[PDB]
Order: sequence, then C-alpha cells, then structure tokens
Amino acid sequence: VPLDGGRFATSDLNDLYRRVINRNNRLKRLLDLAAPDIIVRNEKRMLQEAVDALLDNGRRGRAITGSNKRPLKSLADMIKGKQGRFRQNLLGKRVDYSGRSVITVGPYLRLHQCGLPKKMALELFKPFIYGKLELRGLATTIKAAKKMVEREEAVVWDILDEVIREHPVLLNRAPTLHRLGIQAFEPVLIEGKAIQLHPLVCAAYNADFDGDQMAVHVPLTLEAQLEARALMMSTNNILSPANGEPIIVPSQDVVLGLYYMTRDCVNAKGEGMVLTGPKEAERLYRSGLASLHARVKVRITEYEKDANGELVAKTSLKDTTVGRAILWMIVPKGLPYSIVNQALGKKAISKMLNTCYRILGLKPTVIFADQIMYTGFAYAARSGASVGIDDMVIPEKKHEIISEAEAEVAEIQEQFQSGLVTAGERYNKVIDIWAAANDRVSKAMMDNLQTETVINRDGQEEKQVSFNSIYMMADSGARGSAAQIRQLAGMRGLMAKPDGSIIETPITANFREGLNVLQYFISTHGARKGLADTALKTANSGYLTRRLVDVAQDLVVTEDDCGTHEGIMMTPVIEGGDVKEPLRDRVLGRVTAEDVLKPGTADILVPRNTLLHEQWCDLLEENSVDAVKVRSVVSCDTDFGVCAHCYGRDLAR
Amino acid sequence: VYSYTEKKRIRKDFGKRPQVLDVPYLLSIQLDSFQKFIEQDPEGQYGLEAAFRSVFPIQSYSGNSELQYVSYRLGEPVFDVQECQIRGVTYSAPLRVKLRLVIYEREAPEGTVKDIKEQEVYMGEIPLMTDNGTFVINGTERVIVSQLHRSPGVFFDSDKGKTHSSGKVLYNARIIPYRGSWLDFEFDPKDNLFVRIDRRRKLPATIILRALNYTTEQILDLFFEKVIFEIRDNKLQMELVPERLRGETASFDIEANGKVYVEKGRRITARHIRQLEKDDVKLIEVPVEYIAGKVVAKDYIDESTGELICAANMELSLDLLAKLSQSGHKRIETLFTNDLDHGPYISETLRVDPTNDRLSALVEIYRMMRPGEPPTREAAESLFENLFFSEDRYDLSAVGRMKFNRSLLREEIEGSGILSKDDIIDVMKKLIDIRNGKGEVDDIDHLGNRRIRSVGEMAENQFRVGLVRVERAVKERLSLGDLDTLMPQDMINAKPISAAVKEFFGSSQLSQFMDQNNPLSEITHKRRISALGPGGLTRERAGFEVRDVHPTHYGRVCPIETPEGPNIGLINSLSVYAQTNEYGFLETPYRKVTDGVVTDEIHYLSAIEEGNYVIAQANSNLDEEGHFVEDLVTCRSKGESSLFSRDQVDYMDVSTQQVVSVGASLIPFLEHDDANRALMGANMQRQAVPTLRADKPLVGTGMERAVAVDSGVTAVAKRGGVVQYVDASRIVIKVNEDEMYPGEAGIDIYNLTKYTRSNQNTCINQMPCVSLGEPVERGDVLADGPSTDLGELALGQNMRVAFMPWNGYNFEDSILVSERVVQEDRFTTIHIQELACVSRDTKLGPEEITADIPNVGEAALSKLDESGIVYIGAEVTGGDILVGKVTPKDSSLRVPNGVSGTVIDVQVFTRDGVEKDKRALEIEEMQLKQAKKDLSEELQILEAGLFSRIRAVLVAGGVEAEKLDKLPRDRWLELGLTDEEKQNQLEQLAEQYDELKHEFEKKLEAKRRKITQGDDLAPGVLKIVKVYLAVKRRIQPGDKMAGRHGNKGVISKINPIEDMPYDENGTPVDIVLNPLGVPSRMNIGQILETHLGMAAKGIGDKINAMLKQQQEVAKLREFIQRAYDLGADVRQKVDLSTFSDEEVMRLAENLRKGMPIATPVFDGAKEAEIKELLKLGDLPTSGQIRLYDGRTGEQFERPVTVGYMYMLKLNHLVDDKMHARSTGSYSLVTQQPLGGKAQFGGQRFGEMEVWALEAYGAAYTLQEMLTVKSDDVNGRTKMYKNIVDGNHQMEPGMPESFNVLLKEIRSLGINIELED
DNA sequence: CGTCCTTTCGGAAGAGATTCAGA
DNA sequence: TCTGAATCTCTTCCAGCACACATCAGGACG
RNA sequence: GAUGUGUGCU
Ligand SMILES: [Mg+2]
Ligand SMILES: [Zn+2]
Repeated sequence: VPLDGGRFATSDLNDLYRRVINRNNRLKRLLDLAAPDIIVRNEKRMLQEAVDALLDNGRRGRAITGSNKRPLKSLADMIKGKQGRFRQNLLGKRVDYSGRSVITVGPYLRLHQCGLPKKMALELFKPFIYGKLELRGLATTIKAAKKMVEREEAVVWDILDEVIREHPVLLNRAPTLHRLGIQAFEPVLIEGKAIQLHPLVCAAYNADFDGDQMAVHVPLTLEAQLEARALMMSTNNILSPANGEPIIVPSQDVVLGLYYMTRDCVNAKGEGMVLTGPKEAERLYRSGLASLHARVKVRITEYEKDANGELVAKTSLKDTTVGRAILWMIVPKGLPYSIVNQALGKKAISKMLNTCYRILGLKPTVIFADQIMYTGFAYAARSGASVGIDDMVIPEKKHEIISEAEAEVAEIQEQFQSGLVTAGERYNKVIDIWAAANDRVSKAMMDNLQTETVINRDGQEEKQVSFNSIYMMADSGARGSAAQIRQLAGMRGLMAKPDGSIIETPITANFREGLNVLQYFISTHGARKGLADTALKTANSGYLTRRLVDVAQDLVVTEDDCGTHEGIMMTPVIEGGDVKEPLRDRVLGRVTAEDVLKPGTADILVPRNTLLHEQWCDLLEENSVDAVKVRSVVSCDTDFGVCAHCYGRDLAR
Repeated sequence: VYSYTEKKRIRKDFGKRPQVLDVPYLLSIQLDSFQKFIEQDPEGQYGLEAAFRSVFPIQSYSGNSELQYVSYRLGEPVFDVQECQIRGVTYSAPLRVKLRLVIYEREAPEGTVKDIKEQEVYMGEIPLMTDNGTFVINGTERVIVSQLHRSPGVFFDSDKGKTHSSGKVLYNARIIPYRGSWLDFEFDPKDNLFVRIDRRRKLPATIILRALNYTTEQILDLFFEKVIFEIRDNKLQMELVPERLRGETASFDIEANGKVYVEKGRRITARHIRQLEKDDVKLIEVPVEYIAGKVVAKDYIDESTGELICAANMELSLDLLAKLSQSGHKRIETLFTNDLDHGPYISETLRVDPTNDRLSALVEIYRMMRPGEPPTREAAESLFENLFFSEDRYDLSAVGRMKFNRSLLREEIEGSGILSKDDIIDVMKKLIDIRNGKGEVDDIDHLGNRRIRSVGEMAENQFRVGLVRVERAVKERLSLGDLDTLMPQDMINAKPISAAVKEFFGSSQLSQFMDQNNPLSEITHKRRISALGPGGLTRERAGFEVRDVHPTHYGRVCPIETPEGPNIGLINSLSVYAQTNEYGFLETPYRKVTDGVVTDEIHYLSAIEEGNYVIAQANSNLDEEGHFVEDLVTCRSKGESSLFSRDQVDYMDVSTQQVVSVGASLIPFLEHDDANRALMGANMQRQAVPTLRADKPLVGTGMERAVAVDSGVTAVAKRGGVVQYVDASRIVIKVNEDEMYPGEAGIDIYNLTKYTRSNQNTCINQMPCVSLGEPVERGDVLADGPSTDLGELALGQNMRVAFMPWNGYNFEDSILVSERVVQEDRFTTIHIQELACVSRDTKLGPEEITADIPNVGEAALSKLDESGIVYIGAEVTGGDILVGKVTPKDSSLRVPNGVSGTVIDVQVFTRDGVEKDKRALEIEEMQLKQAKKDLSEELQILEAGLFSRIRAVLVAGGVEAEKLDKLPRDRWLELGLTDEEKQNQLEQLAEQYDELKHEFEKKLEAKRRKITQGDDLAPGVLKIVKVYLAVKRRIQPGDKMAGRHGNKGVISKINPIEDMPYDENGTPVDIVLNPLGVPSRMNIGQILETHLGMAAKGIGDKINAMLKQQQEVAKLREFIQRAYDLGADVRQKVDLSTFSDEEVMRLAENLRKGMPIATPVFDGAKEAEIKELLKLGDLPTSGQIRLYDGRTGEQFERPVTVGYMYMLKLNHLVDDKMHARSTGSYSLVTQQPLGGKAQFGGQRFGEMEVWALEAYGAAYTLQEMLTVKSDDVNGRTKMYKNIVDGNHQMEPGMPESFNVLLKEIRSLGINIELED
C-alpha cells in the first residue's frame, strides 16, 4: 500500500519473502560455484532460519525484527490470536447499515419504541428511500434521488417516515454480556442526535444515561425483519432466559412515584370521606380537596376469573387511600385489589407485574408496564420528592454511644498496660466493642428515621412511618439501602487495610458531618481496592464467558423425547440452617422421571413424563414430598442434541 | 492587605486554621529537572557535564592519541516558541561542545604531544523546554511525564507462599543497578542458595564465590562461625561458648569440671546457660561419637606425607577421627550449623556445586551466559570481569550505592559505582541472616523504595546512550588515524546523538501529547507520576498490590485522583505540597513540634524518615502558641494511625490539603464525598471544555487563584507599573522606575494570544482584564486565559439546580436543562479545526493549486478566489470546495461531511525555486506589518525619551523651551549651550540616534529575513495549504454535563422556560437533577454545595438590590462587611474601612452576581455557618423552597432543594459521537466496511453480538450481518441492486475473508480445501 | 538522488528431561 | 541397575469500543 | 492499510 508520499508502506510478509529469496538465489550461486563446504553449510542454515521466520516467526530462538525493533508479523501470526483471521475477520466483523450515538431517556415511548435521530435514520435507510423516490416517480434515476436526499428536500421526509413505519432496528449496547443486550425496537423519528431509549429496557441493557452509547443496526431482508419482530422485539423479552425472573422491572423513579402515591398519612385533607370509585378519587386529588395519602373508603369493582377463563365482577367497599384508588385505574381486569392496597415498594410492584403476566398473559402486561411507568413518573414528579441536608438526621444518641465505646477502648488499654491481656486479645476486644458501637448507632439512626413523623391524628397525637425523603427512597427500594443510609446519617464504620486486616479505630463520622484528613485517607484503601477490582475483573469475566461460549457453542434441542428412565434426585438444598433453596424452585418447570409416590405410599401422585408447572409444585408441596426424581439434561440419551423433555420449561416463554 | 486583582472581587474564606506554608509553585518538578540537565555545572554532576565527563576524555588503543572534552555551550534557537509551533519544527538549541584532540609522540606516554588541536564541534540539537514545562517537538506541545520506578540497590524480597506448594517461604536478594546486569540470589526448598544472573537460570551461589577467587576453606571462614575441637590426652573435649546452647535438647550429660549440670535429653533452659556463664567454663567434655554429624571447615593434609586426609566441607565419623589422631591434628574446626538459628546453607550449596577451582567456575558462568560457545581462559575471565566489575558496563549510580550501603547498615553513602567482593559477600550474608530469623524483608511499594525519574534525567540517559555510540565510532576511527589532518570533527558524527535525543523526545512512552482543554488539565498533566513506561511495569501484568494506596502515600501522592479502567494506581498524581528529594524519593512538609509547641519551621520528610516519628494529624486544635487543646491526639506512627499522648508527637502536617492532589483539592466539600465519587469528580473536572464566557465558581476552594496562575495560559505582569495602552491584542506596561534597569529604561509589552488553536482543536484566546491607566504590581494577571475569570480558574457555569424527579427526564443520571441555559449561550463552546491540502509532484507532472476545476458547477468555484484557495471569511458548509488541486490524468481539498464553519485563517507554505503566488506573499506580508508595528512602537517611545533628554539638557544652561518645539524634532541639539561634558553628551546623543536608526533598520531586516525564508517541507511535496474553520457548539440533548462531585449525566431535554419549575417569585429553575442520584452514591458534597451556592447567591442578590435602587456607599459597605465577617472563628478578616469608597463600589459591582465563597478541602464550611449565611441573605435555612409546576401551575407537594451548582460541560459532545452509515468505502484486503467516523465506517458487530443473535435463534439476521452487509463481494452488489429494485432478497456467497484464510493456510505447507 | 545490501512485578497444563531411590 | 513419581523448561492467554500521534529499509556508497 | 504509543469511555 502506498503511504503518503512516493514511499511504500512496509509489509512484514514481503520482508520475510525477500529474506527467503536472498538466502536462496545466493545459496544457488554458491552451489553453482562449488564453494567450500562450510560456507555453503552456513548459507543453508541461514536459509533454514529465513524459512522458519517466514512460516512461524518467534517459535525460534529470537524473532527477527524489521524496523522499530518489533518482531514482524509472519504467516502463522495472521491466522491465530485476537488479531488473527479467525477471531477478527471471520467471527465478528464491521457492518453496513449501522450507526451509533448517545442514549437519552425518552420516557414517553412504549416498550416497543426507540427514538432515532432524524439525521441517523436518513443515513441508515438511504437505499430504502431511493426505492421510493424512484417508485413514486419523484425522481427518475439513482443520481436524481441521491441528490434529492443529499439536499434533504421536504419530501425525503415522510417518504422516510414511511420507509420507517414498521421496520424495526436493532439496538446493541457495547458489552453484549447476555442476549438481552440486543433488542429490536420500532423507530420513532426525533429531532436531535441522541438515540432515545425507553426506561424499562435499561435494566436489561444495563444502561444508565451517564454517557454510554448504543449502536443501531438495520435488518434489511424480510426474514430479518420478521426475526427482529418475532424473536428480538423488546416486547417478546419480559422474562430472563437465565432464570424465570422478570426483566421488565420498574426501578428507581417509577417506584419512588408508585410508593409516594400508594401510601397513607394518619391525617390528611380528606380522611373520612367515602368515595364512589377511582374516578372520584382522581377528581378529588386533582382539585386539591383530598391528599394523595388520605384514608378514604372507596367503592371498587374488581374482576376475578375463577370461572373457566371468564371474568366475574365483585363490587365491594374497601378501606384504602386516595392514591391506591387513583392507581387502580391502570391495573387491568383480573388482578385482585390487594395488589395495590399496600405501600408499593420495588418488590411489590415487580410482583404486581409478575402476577399480571401469569394471570393475564403477555399483552396486558406489556400495556400495564407502560402504564405503571407513566403513572409512576407523573406522581413522582408531582411530589417534589427532593433531598436536602436536614434529611440525613444524626441520632441524638450518637455522641453518647461513641463516648461510651471510647471509654471502653481506654479501659481495655488499661487492661493491656497491666498485662492481663495479650496483643491479639486486646485487638479483638477493641474490634468487638467498636463493632457493637457501630451497630448501636445504626439502630439509633434507623429508629429515628423510620418511625419519626409524629402527627396529630385529629385527636391527641400519634406515630406513623415517616415521610423523610431519604428514608422514602431507601425503604421503597427505589435507590438506596441500609448500609448507605447508615454511612450518611449513622457512623461510617470499621475500615480495612489494603491487605484485609481491620484498622482498630473506626471511621466515626459520616458524610453529613465531615471526615477527617485521616479518616478520609483510611477510606481510600477500600475505595481503591474495589475499583482496581472492577477494572481487573471485566478482563477476566469476559475471558470466562468466551471460553464458556466456545465449549458449548453447539447444543442445539434436536428431539422431542428420548424415552429415558434416568434423572437426578432434586431435593431441597440445606447446609445446616435455613433451607437455602426450597424444592419448588429446584424442581419447577422440569419434567419428572419416575412417578412421585404420595406419602399415601403405593399411589402415584404425578405421572412419569409431565413437565410440572407452578400448580404441580403446589401439589407436591401439599402432600409434602421432599425428593423428586426429575429428568435432567446430563442424563439425556439423544446424540448430538438434547430432547425437549430432558430440558423442561423454556424459562423465557 | 490585598493585591490589586484582589480588591476587585475578594472570595469569602470559610477556612478555620492558618496556613503556615503556602502552596508551592505547582509545576516545579519539570522546570527544576530540565534546568538541571541543561545547566552549566562546573562540579560535573549532574547534567550534560556529567555525561561528557563520564565519557570523555576518550583514548584510542593506546595509540598515543586522545580526544578530550573542554567545555560546551548551547547556541540560540533559530526561532522562538511561537514560530516553532507555527512552522512545524522543534524548538531546539544547537549544542556546540568545545573539544580537543591531543596526540602523543612515539616513545612519549607521558612526554610532550606531537600536536595539540581544538575546536567546537556541533553535536546534536537538543530540544529546549518552554516556560511552562512543555516541549515543542514537531509544532505540537508535549509533556514528559515523570516516572515512578525501583531505585537501584539491594532488595530482599520473599515470595511468600505460592512456590513449592508446601507453604515454605523462600527469600531472594536482588541487586538492581542503574545500568548493568542483575544479580538475584534465591533459596531452594532444600535450602540451597542459588545465584541467577540476568534472570537466566540458577547455579549454586558458591560458583560465584569461587569466581571471586575463594577456596572452600575461605568460604567456610567467611560464612561460619567455627566450633573448636581439640585433640588432648583423651576423649577430645570441645571448645564451647554457652550462647550456642540456646534452644535445643541435651545430646549428652553437660558437665563442667566434674560436676553435673544438665542431664541427658533435657531441653537446655536459659538458666543452664546463664549459670554456666557464672562458672565461665569453655572446654567441655564431649562424646566422641556425637561428632559424627558435624562438617569439617578447613582442609586437612597429613604432616608427614602431605596427603589430604579430609578436605573442606565433608562430614565426620570415627574413622576420620582415627586418621586425624594418628597424624596429630590437635585442632579441628567444624561448622556451627544449628538447625534453628545458624542453618547450614553454604555447606549444602558447596555440596551441590559441581565446579572445584576458580577456572571451573568462570567456565561454568561463561557456559551459562553465552551458551553453545566453546569457552576459554580469556573468554570466561573477561566475561565475568565485565559483568559487575567494569565501570563501562555496570553502574550502581550514586543512588544505588546509597541504598546499598544503607540496606547493609554501612556508614558512608558515597563509594564506587561498580560492585566488589565485599558487597556481594555481604549481600549473601544479609540474605542468610534473613533466612535464619533475624532481619526482615522490605516491601516493594513503600514509597521509600520507589524513586521519581523526571525529564532532567532520562534525557541525560538518552544523551549518554548517543554519546557512547559516538565514542565507539570515534575509538574505531581514531585507530586508523591519518594524523596531522584530522580536525576534531571528521570523527565526530552527530547522527547517533541527534537520533537518540529525537527518538526519546519525539516518540517514547513518557513523552505524551499535552492534555490541553482547560488550565487544570495541563497543570495536572505536568504533575503526573506514571508507574508505566520504559523501565517500569505494564498494565496487563500489574498485580493488585501495585494499584493499592500504601500508607506512605500520605502527603506524597494523591489517593483519589487516578484514572479508571486498565491503569488505576499506575498513573498516580503528585500531591499538592510534595517535593522530590535530591535522590528522587518523594518528601512532604511537616511542621516541627518542639517540647510541646507546634513550631513554624518545616522539615521535608521522605518516606523512610517518617516511620520513625509520630506525626500529629493535620487538624489538631492549637492555642495561640501551638499547644494541642487536649492531651491525647490522633497521629500516625509507623504507617499505622492511632492515638498518642500530647507530648510524644514531634511533627505535624502542614496543611489539611497536603494529602490530596491539585485536582482533588478544587472540589468544594470534598470531605463529604465518597472517595469513588471524588475520584470521578477530579477526573471529569479535568475534562471540562472552556465555555464561551468564563464564570467563577461561587463555591470554590481557594486553590483556583493558584491553579489558574501557575498553569501559564494567563498573561502575567513581569515588572510592576502603570498600564499605558490596552488593546484587545496587546498590553503595554510602563514600568515603575523603582524596578527599571539603569540603562534602556523603557516599558514592557505583552502580545496576547488571540484566537488560535489548541491541540484539542479548541480556542485558546487571551483577553485583557485590566483597563487603561491603572496600576499593576508584579506577578498579577494582565490578561485572562481560556476558562479563567479574573485570574481564577473557572471550568463551568453556576446554574440554579432543583433536585427533584421531573416526569422521568432525569431518570437514571440524565439532566433536564432549561431553554434559558441555551438562550443565554452559556455552555456554547468554540472548537477551530485545521484542514490540510498538500501539493505533491506525482507522475505525469506535478500538481498545482489553480482554480481551474473541471466538471463542477459555478456555485462550487464561487467561493474560491483567483488563486484557487478560499476567501478568509467565507461561511462554508459540508461539501464546499476549500482548495483547488489538479491531478494530471482532481484531488481538491473539500470540507468534510457535516462540518460547518467560517474560514478564519488560510496558511500557505512553500519550499525553495518555486517562485510564489500573489496569495502566498500577500499572506505573511501581514506578519511583516505586525512586526513593524512592534519595532516602531519601541522606536517611537525610545526616540521620545531621547528628545526628552535633549530638552532636559536644553532647560539647563540657557533654557530655550519656547522655540525648541517650534523647529521639528530633528535639530534640537546645537541651540544656545556650552561645550562642557553636557555638549559632549549631546554629540553622543546624535551618534546614538544615528546608531538607533541604523540598528532598527538592521533588526527589521533581520525579522524580514527570518520571515521570508524558504521552511523546507517533507520530501515529495511542493506547497502545503492549511485552512482553519471556526465552530460554535451549543448544548443540546446528548452531551455530558458534570459537577465537581462525580455527578455526571446526559442532557435528555432542553425544556422551555415556561415548563421549568418556578418559585414564589416566578424565577424558573435552570437545571433539574434527580434526587435518587445522591443517596446511593454517597456524594453528599453536591447537596452542601447547592446550599452554599444558594447562600452565596442570596448575598449577591441582596447586593444587587442594594445597588440597583442606588443606595449610599455606607449601606453597601456595612452589608458587605456583615457578609465578610459571618460568625465563626475564621482567618479571612477583611476590613473594608481601608477600601477607598471607590474600591468598595467596584467590589460590590463584582459581587452582584453572587459573593464567591471558599471552602478549603478538609477545612470547610459547616452547616452552622451555611445556615447562618442563608439567614444573612433572606433564604430559608433549610435550603429548601416551595417550587411550583411550570406547566400545571400547582405546587410540588413538598419543599424541594433549590440552589446553585457549578456545572461543567465535559467534552464528550454528541455531534462528535453520532455516526450512521448505509454504504461507504470498504477495506482492501478483507473487503469489510472501514472503521471509525472519519472514514465513513460501520459499527463492529463483534464476536459477542454474534452470540446474542445465536441465542435468540435469529439465523437470518446473523447471515445478513456477516454476508450481505459485510466480505462477500459478489453477493454484496446483487443485494444493492435487489434493494433498489423493489426486491429484498439475498443471493449469498462465501465471505472473501474465508478465501483469504484458505490462502494463508495453503501458503503454509498445509493443503486445506473444500470437498463435495 | 540511484541503487545495492543484512531484557527481568504472571499462572496453569503439559511435554521433555532429569532425578531418584528402590527392587 | 531398569523404573514410576517428583522437579524443570517452555507454551499460551489474559472483556469490549471510539479518538489523537507516529512510522512505513534505511544506510550508505556511488 | 499495518503496527505501536497514549488518552478516554463503557
Ligand atoms: Mg454509564
Ligand atoms: Zn432426554
């Protein structure tokens, strides 16, 4: 390849191929001249080394270097390795009809919608646009249409809004760790340069919006569009293939909103009134005549499908709030009422979605997830649920607890001076009393936060779980924990050295007071331990997942039943204390191997070849069986495959 | 008392404790090092003198000829810095060394010389360093990052654990020289001591002890202490010293002089030893068969025949005792090898040693070092003598010798740079001492073992490498001497020196392209300690223990400013107060604490001189003379924090900032951030791009006026004076005569750097911050740089944040920016970019730049002038023609796709013999004019001074002032006056005036000649044309914004003004951040900074009210004083009574945007004071107001946190990241789409996305992703045709990159093929 | 220009190759 | 003094993506 | 186009 100038760019193969012909034709000359034996011997050795460097350079003693003192790349070095032909040009590759950009939120989309910049859709779908500027006669040839798009006339829009109508595009995020990292959304053309990305798919993608980028690919052919719609469409993926757990889980603002809404305060704007339905609850909240946390008696009609798939209504008069009745306007028909008649944290609404999915199917759940999203966003914005400094409330007893523990470490120091305790005993006692003090400060601050708000109940006075902001967004599981809320208002704890040994004087402050110059140096030990860790950890999990994909890489379900009477003996796992995993989880969705005998022994409880399901596990629990022979994949008798029965439930469908 | 750019806007300081030591010059590790390398030192250490003196005088093979170094000197550069950046050449200074060649006569080894001769030979052109620690290598600005490596010396490590799989710890003594070979010593699981040279392969250490000319007797003399047995009348009693009996069991009945002391088998208690010392009995009876386990020390020959009875190092038995007794060997010397304390390591090693004498060992070493070669006497002798014993191939430097002599507890630190026998034997002795149980190994990450090797070194090293190449070439060329004609330049070749220096400065691992997109970035690039680089460790093979933050990092290296990902803790950043010892180790300041008083004298303690002392923490309350308020105070004794008594301490940290770097110390309220979020804050704050209109931080740290002054962007006064003329592009200071030199008094001129391009394609642009007729004093800013405000760093803007969820537009980390933030053009940045067009002489004739372009409309050639190049000022867009270039068959230079701009500077270069084009000299005629505009200003001021001297002469001795100014300024000399020395001075003034005109003419001609030179280009090209478009990037949904507390986000919307939340005065919020961002990632600093910003802006709004409805200066003065005093025990203490009733009005006029508040890092404001300051405004002390919804008009049913956060605009712009591609160009060898955004390239459907398509089952999407829109060339155009034919169907083939694989396998000797 | 020429902060398998220590 | 088991060398691999710069046989004799 | 270096981002 000609570099910039008259010169010629170096190619290592040509260097090796010239080094070979030199210690060649020269040797041919020497064998023509019949030169002495030793000089021709050395020339033959140089030919041997030239060939050994040409084929596999470096497998010898010392790799020869052409320039810059860097071993030049032989033939066997463009075939192997991460930069070889196999892993670089022949297992993954650069791709046309594709682009990338920065993702922003777009909380108005629906699960099947992304928002493409109006300038990136006109570049991906360019030939699709030519094939309509040429079919409508708005142009005549490919040059007319090419310029027609180049100058972006006002007609290469909606032509573009039509080549885009029901044509999905794939949206890939950089480390595609699992398969949910490629999902196909329908595009919505937006003004801008950021790829707006529905909030409920961020969990699957593992994508915050702090600056990470996505890659759109365009499925050209027709089977690729029906695959992107019937297999990859972000709607078809509301369960995880790794476990039967949901993956469309509302998080961190949809749940602070649904929590602030569905919660009670023991007094409010209207706390007695008896409403006449959810619509009147909304009409009252919106008018400012009732508080979203009031305690009203609503009259709700809930549907239940106890019939053979038929919904029968029941109208009752429930004790709820105004918010839990405003929210019952989005819950589909079929779900009970005691699904919103609580204070919904993150788990409560993830379980509400997970029960909608199993009672009403997939389409009501895909419609319910967007409703939950919009109505959690609305009522989280409508609440102003901010965070200030007076919200991290330090306990009144933190000074006393810390002074007590300080006096106790001084007492143990006095015990050590007299020699009644050795070094290790002293250290362990000091660690123990400081850990007990940390626990006491944690409990003090948590009691002070949680039960704090005391409010006059229209009688004398009364306690109630608090409306503290940081406590709300910790208790609702929105974003927070107890460890963190404790490093903010309680004490920060016992920090460990880089090797692992605990420092025997704990950080006794928090980020609402200040850390010392030394308390903040002590913290950086374990702050950089757990960053060097996550930087040295990705390059090591990626290699494991690559070796795992390459070991299996071909286990396609090539039969429907292998007819085996083998299997494993699924039993609830127990290590000595609590049951680590019940039988229902370890046996669900799998095909039994032998008929499980009820402890009414000699009567078959379950047949021999039944995929179980939720209810069959319930029935195994009633008769309280504790060992089921189940058909596993490691006992299948098919060849070059696995029968669909020795696998079981799909776990995603 | 305050400076002159201080009673202009004075930042309120909340710091509580005085600063006994002020922040040093920030970037001083670069300038000191280079000023040491380049300097003139007569003592020959260190520097260039050291290099020469270490290589010269160089002599031939005793050929009675010698080339000796006399001196050196550094010529003036042929340019200045700016001309070097403009042309594209290094800013270097030629090196002229005055050499000398002396040749002695035949039979004259000390006699007179035949001929002496000397000259100055040019060797190498060494790059110089700018005033800011940067180098200009090829027109760009580079920084040579300091390096952190292992200081030469001896290091005893252990390799605990992971060898031998038995949990037995080995031990190893590695001797690292500054230049030479390594000499590891290590132990074996069988406790045999093996040497290992250059890491090659073990061989018993006694091989090297023998190579040092030692016999086994002498070795056992060296390493073992002897036990003495004596042949006597009977039973052969043994000489015993009671100490050796410590800790074993009785082998026999221990008695002394017939009385029993210790019984068989009993453990000899220390009581027995001490009582035996009481008896003082040395000769002890011994059973003759007990000696059967001992080893003889010295060889024993017979006395009659002289035959060797038993040589050194062989066990004993009754038969050997008989052979010795019959001969009469009254003395027996055996080795005391405790099994516990004095292990028998050298004995066993001698038993494994195959060699016997010196020559055998030398041959064994030669056979290990140079394998496959038949050894010899001279070959092995010379090799081992050149390994560690020749100053030409080994060097423990001064530092290696110091650490060596220190680790062995020797006394003197000076010494010889090469090893010696005693050095090696003592290394082995200390190793065996460690093995025994006394002594301890040292860590490898302790900052007492790691040096810092900055630019004044490594450049001396590379220059010395070039110098040894030169001296080798000369030594050769000096033996073939054609004497009497060789000047000392026919032999000196400046290709080695220049090549080595250029290869170090231009292309190395520590020579990085400067990071220049705000002052902080470059000023914290220059203070960067890289552990990587040539001679250090590597990202991939670096453990977890190199990354961690050792406890000796306190005060020497930042703990919270280091990149993320691959190299965390390999790229540490120097701390604020940290210096480099004369040896290279990091030392930090510490106030000495006398009897109980915290003195004010500071000592710079390194890392080893700090585990000895107990150092009081940085914030420990003193009382008016330095007595700690309490009796037990926190301190750190030996890398271990703990409490101590008040009297035990003997040092105390200087400042509370000295633990953090200078980037981590710009974070207000750092002590409230979790160190992860503070690390992210430091970095992202380093990435912020300079906005259109700088804006101070309301919540600062006080370290902004240092960072923005010590980084150099700003034009700072050199000598005080009065401003005489201020233009947008030059300042003129008339110097105070108290600071003028005797002769040529004059003024000094500062040419500001107007819109010019930085390395990152941004605008670096100085503008004056002074005004006409206004005093300045030394060292205070005259012009502001990029992203500073009144000489005070300002990376972003202060915008009014509301922490609340807003309809999910700030969902994860996003940010909801108002539309007023983009109406006010406050995050608009400027970005210039040079496009190039080179005219090379191809075949079929060269290529010229004419405008004659075939097959183009006239709209294209409309913007080009007649010469072919674009018009300076033409608003171009994507696709337009910028330069017209013609290919003899058309390769004109065109605007890349989608990049707008306005052409601000066209710039043409030409080699010589190519005449010119009208455009090419009408460019650079402007440089002629603008240099005349300076020279003429100097000439006018100087001739004015001269004619003023003339008139001042003509006012004494017959004054004529009325008719002097009538006649022109020419003949004012010979009016009515005497002929004394005053008239002599008049004649001197006439001749000086003529000399002035002549010298101004000659210097202007010098400028025009340096301007009109020929600037040789790269060979193969005729003329280059660079066109500089200038862009303005406005904030828009997609690009990052950040705070200084690691709270970044991506703008998800620009909301209308009427949709933002507003408060009870209708004032809309500027940005809306999410609350849920704060609790989880515990960066509470952003919330306290929000509240303090609200307090500061409340103060500013009170001043704006008091100053809008004009109020007397008395009320302003009293309110601003109330704001500046504010409560607690602080050290600020401003007094406005000494302000001049006009310098308080300007103060208030600068405080109307908001009083700026400081908060030193771990010494900040407290909520008592923040709330007091909110009350001093009129804002709610809770920091939370009641916001209204902008679009439904009703309350957010909660008070929300509203305040002023200082937001930054990181330069991860979105219109720099958005890319799309349908079809473009494809690669050459593997016909796949090209990569990246410049080449219109496609995204990489990686190897991991294939598994995500295989998982779904999507077998058609995958096939079209790797066949049709990718390698397969024949079925890749059929798809284009099908697509633009109404068909969507692929006729797929075989990827042309599988055929490349088949051909590259079939081009090995491997027949791979396809079957049927 | 044209043109000819020749060092050393890694951890697992596994494959020599030795050693050994044993009948 | 023929042989299974414990040490000794040396091989192979170690997450993905974008963007700046530099260097392209060059050294030297004709 | 290949390689290297460096920075950055996930
Ligand atoms: Mg992210
Ligand atoms: Zn099966």
